[PDB]
Parts: sequence; C-alpha cells; structure tokens
Amino acid sequence: HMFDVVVIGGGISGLSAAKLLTEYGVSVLVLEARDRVGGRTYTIRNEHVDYVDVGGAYVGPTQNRILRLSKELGIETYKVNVSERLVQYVKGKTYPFRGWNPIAYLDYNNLWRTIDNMGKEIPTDAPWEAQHADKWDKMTMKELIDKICWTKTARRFAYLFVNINVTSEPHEVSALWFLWYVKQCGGTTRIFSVGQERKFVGGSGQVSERIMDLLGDQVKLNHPVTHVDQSSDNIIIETLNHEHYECKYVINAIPPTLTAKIHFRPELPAERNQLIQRLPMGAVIKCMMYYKEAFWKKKDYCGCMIIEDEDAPISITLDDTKPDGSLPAIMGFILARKADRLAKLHKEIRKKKICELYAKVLGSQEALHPVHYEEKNWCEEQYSGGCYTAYFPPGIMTQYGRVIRQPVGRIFFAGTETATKWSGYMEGAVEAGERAAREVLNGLG
Ligand SMILES: *[C]C1=C([C])[C]=[C@@]23C(=[C]1)N([C][C]([O])[C]([O])[C]([O])[C]OP([O])(=O)OP([O])(=O)O[C][C]1O[C](N4[C]=NC5=C4N=[C]N=C5[N])[C]([O])[C]1[O])C1=NC(=O)[N]C(=O)C1=N2C3#C[C]N([C])[C][C][C]OC1=[C][C]=C(Cl)[C]=C1Cl
Repeated sequence: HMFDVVVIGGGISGLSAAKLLTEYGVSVLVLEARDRVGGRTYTIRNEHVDYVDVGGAYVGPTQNRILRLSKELGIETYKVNVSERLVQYVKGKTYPFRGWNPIAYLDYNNLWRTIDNMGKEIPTDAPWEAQHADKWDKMTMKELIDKICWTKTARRFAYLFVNINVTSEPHEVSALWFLWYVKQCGGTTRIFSVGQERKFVGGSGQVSERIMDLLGDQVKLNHPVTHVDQSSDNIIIETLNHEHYECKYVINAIPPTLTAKIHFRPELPAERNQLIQRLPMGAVIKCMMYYKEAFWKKKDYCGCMIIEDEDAPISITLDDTKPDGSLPAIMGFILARKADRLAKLHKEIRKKKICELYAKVLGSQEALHPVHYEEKNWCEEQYSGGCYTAYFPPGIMTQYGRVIRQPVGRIFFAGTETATKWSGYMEGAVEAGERAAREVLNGLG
C-alpha cells in the first residue's frame, strides 16, 4: 500500500524509471494494466517460433541507453542479417540493389539534404522554439515534400519513408514535428539505415521481464490506473478494481492518449489536458511469415523488400530467421492507411494476401506454403493506442506541445513520447524513464 513513488505503466519506460529509482534505495511500485510487462514490446513464445518480438525489436548503434541496460540485465544482441540484395517493388515489376532515374535521384538526396538542413534550425529540447516554428507547424509533411521535390518518383518514394518511420500519412503530420523527429534520431542517415540493425537474443520483451525480476512483487499486473488524486500531500492512486495505493510522487509512463483517460484531482492544466488529448497513435500490423527453408537467401535475395505499390499489404520487409538459421521467416510491416484498411480483415485473409505478395516480389512459388504465421495488430491495442508512436498533427506542436514533459505538482512524465533522443523507439523509452526518475530524485533529500 505505501511507497515513495508509483510508476503508471510497466513498459520499458516506466520500468527504467523504477529500476534507477530502486538503484538509489527509493521505494517504488509499478501499476501495469496488462497481465504482462513490456507494453509495445512483446515477445510471443511458442513451440512454432521458439520466441518472436511482435512489437519493438530493432536497436541500432548510437542507441546506448537500451544497450547499456540490456547488457546489464544480461541480454545479448545479434546483427540482423542484411545478407544479400534488397528488392524494391514499384509499378508491377521488381528491382534488386541500392535505392534508377538520374534527375529523380538528384531530387532524391536533395530532399534528404534539405530535411537535415531544416533540422539544424530546430532545438531538439524544444522544437516549438524553432525560428520557423509557425510556418512549419501549419504545414503538412505532404506539402513540404511536394514544395521541395520536383518529381513524382521522389515525392512518392518519400511518402513511403514517412509511412515506414512514423506509421502515418504525410497529409496527417506536422512538418515541424516530422523534421524534429528525424533530427532527434541523428538525421536521415541514422534513422533509416541503407545498415547495422540488431535484435535481442531471445526477445526485446526480456528487458522488461528482467526488471520485473529485480522488482519482485512491487510490480502489479492487471492494475490499470484510473484515478490520481494529488490534493493532499499524500497521493491517493486508484486502479480499475478500486484498489488504493499512496505515495509521495507519481511518474506517468503511458502514452498521451492513454494518460488522457485517467481522472486527475486536481485537473491537469487546460493546455496539457488538450495536448495529450490530440496526439493520435500511428497504425501498424506486424507480420512474421514462417517457412520450412530460407528460400529467399537461396535466390541471393536478402529477404528485405521496400514495396511502394498501391494495393500491396506489406510496405517493408526484413529477414527474421533465428541467429543460427533455424525457423526461417520474413518480417513485414503493413502500416499507416494500409493498416487501417486491412485491420478489418481476418488474420487468415491477411496471411494469404501477404503470401502472394511475397510470391510475386520474390518470384517464388514456395512463398505460398508458409509453415506458421504470427502477427499483432497494434491499431486494435487497448493499452497502447497503436505503434510505433504518437504523431503530431499540424499546429498542435506549437499550440500545446511546449508542455510535453513538464511536471504537474508531483506528477512527472515519462514514456518514449517524451524523449529527446530516439523518441518513439525503445531507446527513447529508456531516456524518458531515466530522466523522469532523476527529476523525482531532486524532488527529494
Ligand atoms: C507496437 C510496435 C511495433 C509493431 C514495431 C516497432 C515498435 C513498436 N517500436 C516502438 C517501440 O516499441 C516503442 O517506442 C516503445 O516500446 C514505447 O515504450 P514505452 O514508453 O514504455 O511505452 P509502452 O511500451 O506502451 O509502455 C506503457 C505501459 O503502460 C501500460 N499501461 C497503459 N495504460 C495503463 C498502463 N498501466 C497502468 N495503468 C494504465 N493506465 C501498458 O500496458 C504498457 O505495459 C520499435 N521500437 C524500437 O526501438 N525498435 C523497433 O524495431 C520497433 N518496432 C518499429 C518499426 C521501426 N522501424 C521500421 C525502424 C527500424 C528500422 O527497420 C528497418 C531497417 C532497415 C530495413 Cl531494410 C527495414 C527495416 Cl523494417
């Protein structure tokens, strides 16, 4: 019942906070809505797959927080095999290699150059302060692309870059925000690696699980927080089943839209009440297709494909075979408006649709005979809102966004949507948690 801090939510962010706080001898309790920790990271384990991340999986270099943490937790990593030739799919046929129009590629990298130069103006700690904030916030990321790119290849190809990175549609997202977003990953280069990718040996879900190991029964599953009352020195916290917990500080560690569902006494300041209200989550279905053999490797196909076809389920693919070569698999995201559209469908109908995409992208009959299939659809995510992260619609960043990680009395704000480096990724979840934890620490001693 009685603790120094309560952490709302036990994804990587809430758990990171909790662990640091624990390192300093602070009494922490974690209330977590689900019957598992890990949130948007989730490793399904079953005899068909051994294990598989249906959520966040990939960590890059430069991402030292989650690397240091996982390493401490005793979790190894492995290099995602980007073995052979990448395949792009455009306008029916398919092309193997780099990106093939001159003037259009001169357009290509000019766009990524511009996006970065534009990045320079935007303070990562406060994008709302950018000299050109207003112009850029009013502006949709689609019009920006159009205003910059002279050709429709670049333009089209860019839309899909936006799709892949923020699971959303260009017309729906603030230019300011997107430009910030990329910048805060180290810019165009880093974010989307032409490209040392890694996954955790055994699942990214381990990061959370192992911290729950450290915390024991101070992590409470099936405890969705519904009220936070702050009005009297001791903070009373209520969960769905009308259990009560009291503590001296709170750390909100759940995404904006979800924070909005909690009842706050006193109310959150009007400004913030609006912000958290207006950042929608993105939309993805993550899909692992399993095959008896790694047939794509055999045709010198990497197994990673960038698909920019109108009516094709999957938009981007990666090989996902185990580090030793057992249980060959192809991981694909079906995302943004495609996710919304195909979410309706039965799992089995997606599986067939997907298989025949692969058949004709890979020109192989064996793509039609999967051995097993796993997917989580994150749109339909009650305790997540969606993946990978929250986006900013136009004008929102500057109307309310300033207040994005500011305390209210004794309530502090974590969650990857509040990081200033790799916001939206597992890395960002850590940065957030830890930052929030330290904030609480200063509010002590
Ligand atoms: C879902 C997802 C997917 C599908 C995918 C992915 C992802 C995801 N991602 C993202 C991540 O995951 C995120 O960011 C994170 O995780 C976040 O975290 P946090 O902050 O913590 O949050 P969460 O998890 O959610 O947690 C929370 C918690 O809480 C709870 N709750 C709620 N409510 C409540 C509660 N409690 C109490 N009470 C109440 N009230 C919940 O339940 C939870 O638990 C990712 N990430 C990373 O990092 N990585 C990755 O991968 C990922 N994934 C995405 C995608 C990405 N991309 C694409 C990029 C990368 C790259 O890729 C590539 C490259 C190259 C080529 Cl060629 C290809 C490709 Cl694909």
